[PDB]
Amino acid sequence: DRGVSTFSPEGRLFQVEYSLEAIKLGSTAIGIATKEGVVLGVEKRATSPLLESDSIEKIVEIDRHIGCAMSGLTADARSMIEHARTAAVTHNLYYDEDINVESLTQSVCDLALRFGELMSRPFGVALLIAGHDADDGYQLFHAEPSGTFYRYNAKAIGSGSEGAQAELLNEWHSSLTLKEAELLVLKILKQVMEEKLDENNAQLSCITKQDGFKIYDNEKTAELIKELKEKEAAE
Amino acid sequence: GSRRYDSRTTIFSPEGRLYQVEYALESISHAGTAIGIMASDGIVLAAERKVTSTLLEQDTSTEKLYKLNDKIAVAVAGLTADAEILINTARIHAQNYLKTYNEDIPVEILVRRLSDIKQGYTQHGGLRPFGVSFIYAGYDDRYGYQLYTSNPSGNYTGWKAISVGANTSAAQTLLQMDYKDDMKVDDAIELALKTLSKTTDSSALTYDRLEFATIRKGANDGEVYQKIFKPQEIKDILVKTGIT
Amino acid sequence: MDIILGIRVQDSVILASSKAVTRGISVLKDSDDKTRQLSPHTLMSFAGEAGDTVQFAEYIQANIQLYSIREDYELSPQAVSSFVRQELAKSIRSRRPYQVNVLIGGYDKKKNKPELYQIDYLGTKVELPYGAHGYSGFYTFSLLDHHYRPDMTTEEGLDLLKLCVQELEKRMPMDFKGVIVKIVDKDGIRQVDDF
Amino acid sequence: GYDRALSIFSPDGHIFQVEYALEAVKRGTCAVGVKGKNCVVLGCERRSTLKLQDTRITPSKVSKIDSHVVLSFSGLNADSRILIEKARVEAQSHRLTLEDPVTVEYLTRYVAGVQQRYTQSGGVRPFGVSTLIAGFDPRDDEPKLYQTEPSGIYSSWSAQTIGRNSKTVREFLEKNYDRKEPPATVEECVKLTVRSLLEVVQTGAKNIEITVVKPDSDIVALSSEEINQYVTQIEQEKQE
Amino acid sequence: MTDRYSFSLTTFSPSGKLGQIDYALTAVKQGVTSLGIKATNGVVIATEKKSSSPLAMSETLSKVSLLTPDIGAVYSGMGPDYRVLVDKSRKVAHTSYKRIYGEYPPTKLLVSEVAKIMQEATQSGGVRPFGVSLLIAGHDEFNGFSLYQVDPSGSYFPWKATAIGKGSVAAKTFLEKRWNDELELEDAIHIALLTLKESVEGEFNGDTIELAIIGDENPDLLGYTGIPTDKGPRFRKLTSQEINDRLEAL
Amino acid sequence: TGYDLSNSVFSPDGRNFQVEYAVKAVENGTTSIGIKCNDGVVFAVEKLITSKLLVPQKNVKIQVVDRHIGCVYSGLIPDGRHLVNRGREEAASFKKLYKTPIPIPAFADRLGQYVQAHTLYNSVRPFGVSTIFGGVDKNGAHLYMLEPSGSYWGYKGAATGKGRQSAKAELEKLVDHHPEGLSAREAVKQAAKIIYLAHEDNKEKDFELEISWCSLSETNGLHKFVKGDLLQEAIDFAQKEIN
Amino acid sequence: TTTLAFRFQGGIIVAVDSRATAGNWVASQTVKKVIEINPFLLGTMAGGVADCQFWETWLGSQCRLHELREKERISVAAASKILSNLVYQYKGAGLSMGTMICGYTRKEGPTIYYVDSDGTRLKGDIFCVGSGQTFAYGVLDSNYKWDLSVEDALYLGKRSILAAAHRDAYSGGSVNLYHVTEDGWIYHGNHDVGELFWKVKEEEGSFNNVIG
Amino acid sequence: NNYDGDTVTFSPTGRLFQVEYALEAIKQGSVTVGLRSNTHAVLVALKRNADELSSYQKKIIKCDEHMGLSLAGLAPDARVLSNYLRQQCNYSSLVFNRKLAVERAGHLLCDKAQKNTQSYGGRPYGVGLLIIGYDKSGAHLLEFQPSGNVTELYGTAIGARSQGAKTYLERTLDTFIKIDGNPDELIKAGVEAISQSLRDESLTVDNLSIAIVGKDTPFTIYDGEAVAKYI
Ligand SMILES: *[C@@](C)(CO)[C@](*)(O)[C@H](CC(C)C)NC(=O)[C@H](Cc1ccccc1)NC(=O)[C@H](CC(C)C)NC(=O)[C@H](CCc1ccccc1)NC(=O)CN1CCOCC1
Repeated sequence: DRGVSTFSPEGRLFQVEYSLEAIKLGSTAIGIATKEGVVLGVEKRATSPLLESDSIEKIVEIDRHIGCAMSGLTADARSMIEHARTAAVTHNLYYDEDINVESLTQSVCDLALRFGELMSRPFGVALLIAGHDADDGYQLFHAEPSGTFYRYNAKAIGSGSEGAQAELLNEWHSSLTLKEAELLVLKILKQVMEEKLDENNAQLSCITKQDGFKIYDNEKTAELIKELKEKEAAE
Repeated sequence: GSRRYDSRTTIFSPEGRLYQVEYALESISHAGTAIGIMASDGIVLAAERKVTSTLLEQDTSTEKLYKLNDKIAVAVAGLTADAEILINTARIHAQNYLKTYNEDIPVEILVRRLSDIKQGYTQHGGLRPFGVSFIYAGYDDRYGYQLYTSNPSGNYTGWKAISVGANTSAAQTLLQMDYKDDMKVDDAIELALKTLSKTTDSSALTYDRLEFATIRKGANDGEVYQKIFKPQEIKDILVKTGIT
Repeated sequence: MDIILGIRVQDSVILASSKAVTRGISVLKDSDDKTRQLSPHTLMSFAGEAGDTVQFAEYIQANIQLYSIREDYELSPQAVSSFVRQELAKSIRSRRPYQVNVLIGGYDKKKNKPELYQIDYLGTKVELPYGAHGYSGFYTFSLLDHHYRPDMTTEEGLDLLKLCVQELEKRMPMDFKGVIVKIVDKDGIRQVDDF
Repeated sequence: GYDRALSIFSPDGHIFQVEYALEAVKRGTCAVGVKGKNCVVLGCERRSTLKLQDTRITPSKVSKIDSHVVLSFSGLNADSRILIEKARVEAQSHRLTLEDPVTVEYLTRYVAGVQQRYTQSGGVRPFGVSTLIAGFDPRDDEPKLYQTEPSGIYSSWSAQTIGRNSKTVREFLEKNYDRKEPPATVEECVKLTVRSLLEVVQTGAKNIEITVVKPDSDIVALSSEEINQYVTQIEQEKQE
Repeated sequence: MTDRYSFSLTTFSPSGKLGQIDYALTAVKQGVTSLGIKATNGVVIATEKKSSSPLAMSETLSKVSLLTPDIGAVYSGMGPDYRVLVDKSRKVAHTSYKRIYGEYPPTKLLVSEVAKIMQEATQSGGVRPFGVSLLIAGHDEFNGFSLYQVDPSGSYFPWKATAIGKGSVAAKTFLEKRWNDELELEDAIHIALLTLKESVEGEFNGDTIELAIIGDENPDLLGYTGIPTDKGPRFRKLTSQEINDRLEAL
Repeated sequence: TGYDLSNSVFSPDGRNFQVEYAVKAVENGTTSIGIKCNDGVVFAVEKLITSKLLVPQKNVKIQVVDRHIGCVYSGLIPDGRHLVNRGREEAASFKKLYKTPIPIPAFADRLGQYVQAHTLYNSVRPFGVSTIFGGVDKNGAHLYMLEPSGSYWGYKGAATGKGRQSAKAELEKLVDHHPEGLSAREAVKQAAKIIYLAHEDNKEKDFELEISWCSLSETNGLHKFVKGDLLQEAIDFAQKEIN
Repeated sequence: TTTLAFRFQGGIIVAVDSRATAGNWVASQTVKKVIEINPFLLGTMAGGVADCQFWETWLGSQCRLHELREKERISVAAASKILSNLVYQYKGAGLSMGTMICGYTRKEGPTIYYVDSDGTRLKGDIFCVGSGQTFAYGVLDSNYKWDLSVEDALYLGKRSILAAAHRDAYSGGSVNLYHVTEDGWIYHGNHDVGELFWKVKEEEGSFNNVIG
Repeated sequence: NNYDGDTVTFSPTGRLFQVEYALEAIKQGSVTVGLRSNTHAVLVALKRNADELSSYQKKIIKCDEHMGLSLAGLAPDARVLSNYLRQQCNYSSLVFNRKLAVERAGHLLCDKAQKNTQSYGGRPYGVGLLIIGYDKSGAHLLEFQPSGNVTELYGTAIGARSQGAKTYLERTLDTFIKIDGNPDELIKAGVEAISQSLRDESLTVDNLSIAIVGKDTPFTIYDGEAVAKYI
């Protein structure tokens, strides 16, 4: 065989590159940032109809001012979320304040490359981390198993990512309202999903300065789906 | 580094099997047959020694049947050295329980712990598994007389009658044929010997190639006795059933 | 903590334990239950150092409950008492020992007999027809030596117990705020509400 | 200490050791879980190539984790004991610190977390086991049924099956189970569970085990004759 | 740095063989012949002294070794592996028995400890099995005289008489014809010398042969007097002269 | 085969191919020399000027150990630095326990044993440097050369790198023509000449000279660098000889 | 310190003083001895300031982590036991704490737990903790009924701290009041003993031992 | 081929392929330039994005008031190495009340990278670094390679198409070395230098990244509208 922390002749780490392929097989997750807030949405993708879809938990709270969505080998994300929640609460204990979104993301990404022959392999899951703070305002971050993180105005990850990203390139502008961003996530999710989009197989969430991080109900999302269909038929 | 020479003893095959456990079972199938039969008033343990030499000391010998405590014994099939490592651990475990609770260890609890040790060697550590299968014969005041088996996988099951080692397929068919629930010990003694006599790879079954033991309540009033048979006692019981 | 008593009669074991919890010059509580059910037919009362008592009792409770689930079987009172003794015997040579004295009352369902064990913080175990920890014994033992018989009923045992509490309330220096009484028999564990 | 990374990614983005652990689950005996209006039922297959067995002492397929939660499985039997032991210890630890028994979701999350840890730790292989975990939360009457698998993912199910020929019995349950109206009674819930196993088993003699769990720590295992009556009734209605 | 070999070097093959143990037994087959015979009042163990060079002093190299005053050992196979096993065997007799019970262990239990050490080299990380088979003779009060063989796997068997190494097949057959249950110790020494002449090719005298017995107690070899219960070692190594005396009436 | 894939494995010849492969990395490096003299030792080294952008005199390659030992090396520069860091720890623990500064032969074996230790396991790589080193102690002057295998000897003169053969030939002539001995100041001059003559084997990029010395009379038994007037005087002597 | 909390018909009243001392030196008159753990949980502080302040703050962080992990507010029982298990680990090391964990949840209702540095943990309806606990008990016990109104209960809590503030040399400064209901805790102001004593003396006619 | 499985293995010609493969990761990275005069030392860096919706990856990192670096290659490795430098600079200040020499900073980075090339299990660092600083011996510029080699220079560049800027600085050597007491002119020369490595893309306001340190100037970084002056 071969070492776990080996470089390829092109100068890339084999295991990190292979973990990126696992993330491409994962279910779609989309995030959009506005001046009124940040929206996070995901495809649930139940493997069978007998599975109770509401138990599928791919959107997660880290703190009141920071939320998180995931895609790939979702079981690997549990220890990442556990670390994030501890990091956020620990900083509040040491400094009597909220922790910056960027500083939280950096703390999670420090775990990434702690593998070799530390854990036995990289994480096989990517994360969209959304939040707000007083200094840099509303923010969206894409955290990879390479240990790298980029800030984004909008970003998609998972199987329908390259198609959804191209659509986000055209649709995003700096004046988007929160409502406009909610509909836009639903629209793009409906496009890249296999099965027909409804309130049971897709889930929305958002983070605002005033109310903090909130996962939407199935009743609330269902109305936004109905509002979306009506507007597309209106021209 | 040393990665080059690692056999990876604790991995799955593409079919979802454990290579080393399967190969350890293949090893055990060439070992001398051992039979355990459970009657209403006792338990029999019978085992065949591996191709004997005439200059072997037979009376002061122990290969197949071992005593774990006063109420529990085991029959061995596989590598003897590996078995003794496990037997000493089981003996210690029994004494820990007695020290802690002031009661003799229940049979299943002893069996489970020994089987859990075997399981560990198949999931972590990178070491080869123990090439040993046990038949456990014992008594306690909860379930009475009990027969169990364990194998390198660390999986264990309970039985009325069972064989391990060589020719188990043929031996299990014969036991399934003649066994019934209201059976006595003396009948079970006869069944055990008759089954070995028909499944053996030797020309004829003799006293010097056997190990035998019973666990009866044949002591005086409500107590269990372990009898490990002497050579002359095996010679007599073989004549008494008309095999020689 | 202070007063814990135990009496074994024909068909049951009766435990009586004081209700007071006192710190400094203040009685902080007068309804404290100084006991834990270890299994359906086994009960343990306790007394000693603050904090240690409950921590130890609950630790034993958790271990016996774990055993019950694992084996789907109830350990005998003798077996439980031996486990508890060993834990205290380990403790006495630790960096910081458990300063807790206990009584274990149980009904053995296999033998159909009640059993009472007295164990101190050193790990000193004895089976007894009647037992006590602390200063209580200096009054109750002589009293029970006189009035106790081995063939007594549960009702007779409760009257015998009333006689002990009355004596303690007369001659003990501290106000221990009465006792909670519990009975252990073939049908399990129950509490006497009016004592 | 033995350090080797046994669970690793491949070029196509798969972890073969985790996927091969799923094959071990596929080899295991079938296990099914169905939840009704006021109960959950766990059914389990037992292979009949083993006669001369002693059923008194042989390890049962369904295990109590606490007085209100049960766990069944499919896959390597020895591996399952390790998960069951860890779960039982955590159950008692939760009661000790939180002064309340575990929820079914919490217990599942713990067992699933253990399985995940064995997929990215050095010197260990994944568990060759998938589990069905069922019960009722403390002071609650809503039935709970969860599933776990070697990778570590877990989820809730109205009804679910695992093990060999599980795709056949899942097919049966998908058309026979109505979300709008689940099995109203205990009898209806057991019958549907037995029916689903009869699609795969062979004979309805000493091959099927049934365990019923009701609210407030009310768990009981059915005997041979009790199960056989369900088998006799179903076959007579079939001939039509 | 550090021992990265934490995994087993002996594993099961598809056919069920343990390769390294088989290969270790092959090394024992190549080794020089050694034997052991049990009499009514004693035990004898013998082997050829294969010299590496005539300039080498074969007296300095001892193939027959004292383990306790009443237990001795000989081998066939790899010499260096044997030497370190003798060191470990001598030590374990003290640490796991004499320092606990105040007396030397019985033969069967000392053998059981040596067998354990050899079994661990079959399963532990980063080691090969021992390339030797041992013959261990000994006496103790409650079992009397006894002879044991120990193989690379860690298995051990009790024998009336046996041989191991180069010409063990022929030597075992020779011992079957001559062995009975009424043999005196001197008769067993005579048969030991006859059996060994068949496997030896070159010179056959007291200088090329190494032989030791487990017999009566030797007060003269004790080194002190005054304690009645201490009567001396039962292990004795026969001298070069003592062997030649028995080769004349052969 | 496959005997060359792992360190500490003997080939059927009895050779350790991984060490021989490390020697190839030394042969690829720049030239460095050592000259033993009347009452001390001199060290010199070739520094290739890759670009105009290199700061002259500010990429120092010769290293001091303690206050009386000098070390130069050819091959993988980082590996050499690791060896010197160990050397400095070895010398420090000697002086701590025994008071006196570490003797040169004592120091030589400390490095030797450490390098040799990296040929004993497959979990480490051999060193990719040959090290010329020495100094003055109670018994006088000593010059040593140490190789990837762990082998070292004493030397009258020593050389290693890409131009080792040219430097060896020139060193042999000095030993023959000066049987009674060579002075410290002369040995500095000669060291310059030999580096310049050895530069003919690396003449694409022009180079920078760097010398150091230890002498009982000239430097009072301590290790110093040659700079300024004495350095330029040695450069001019070398320039006159090539033409 | 003097701190108290009692259970009654309309929930829980919690009252504390605000003095800090180093021997006979009055170090502060304005110390906060109640800690707001969440909208439904309160913690009281007696003993060492650093010990109480540090660990009860640590407790709040552990409670926040519970509701993030379990998607549910922590019980008063579980919250109090985290603290009691923590201090038990330090038993003998010299921590000095007398605390009360007070709050409401659905499953428990209004609940009070006493927790101290030698590991004692007690559920109860009434507790007074601190150097002036006995002075508070004297007034509180003699006037307590379950059927007290919210208005009367608030006053009794206030009046009991005032009693201890007056007689205990190591208690004083001001009174801080809290009321805990099914909807959460409500703050009922800071009350300086400088003004409150005379106001109570005049209106109530009590404190006749003092020169008017 | 057969000798590139790990860092502990030499090739038949004496090469360490895993170290060479790490060197390759630097070549793929975005360009970054370094140069100095006698009074000041400057870093210029071209930042890279994922797409138009993403941010630009930050290339420059501060180590102390008087020292910092720019990166090219694996960014997480630069974070580990810079953190080590931050600790070493800090150890010098707390224990000796001494600002760490830039030359010693290099020696410490070399020795840390080397240990990862001689042991089994580990891997080389996959990043190159340009370290600038002002200490007691004036301004300094260092180039770090993960092979362990550290070099002090007047000017240099690393990353993709870094040969263009390296050639320019080789021509401009005599000019920019004498830019003393004039920060803006030394930056202008650095901006003109990095421009020789551009293809199809030009320097924009959220693309460029500059950093400076000197005699009466602490290590500071300029981004955004603060670099509009130099376009
Ligand atoms: C009532 C008021 C009396 O107990 C309350 O119980 C309050 C509790 C509230 C404020 C939480 N308790 C105190 O005010 C408490 C009493 C006390 C003192 C010392 C040990 C235990 C309990 N006071 C303190 O904790 C004071 C706080 C103020 C700010 C000074 N702190 C000290 O006395 C400190 C630290 C004590 C200490 C604890 C453990 C290890 C070491 C030290 N000590 C000093 O500041 C030293 N001293 C002050 C006088 O000037 C010389 C230096």
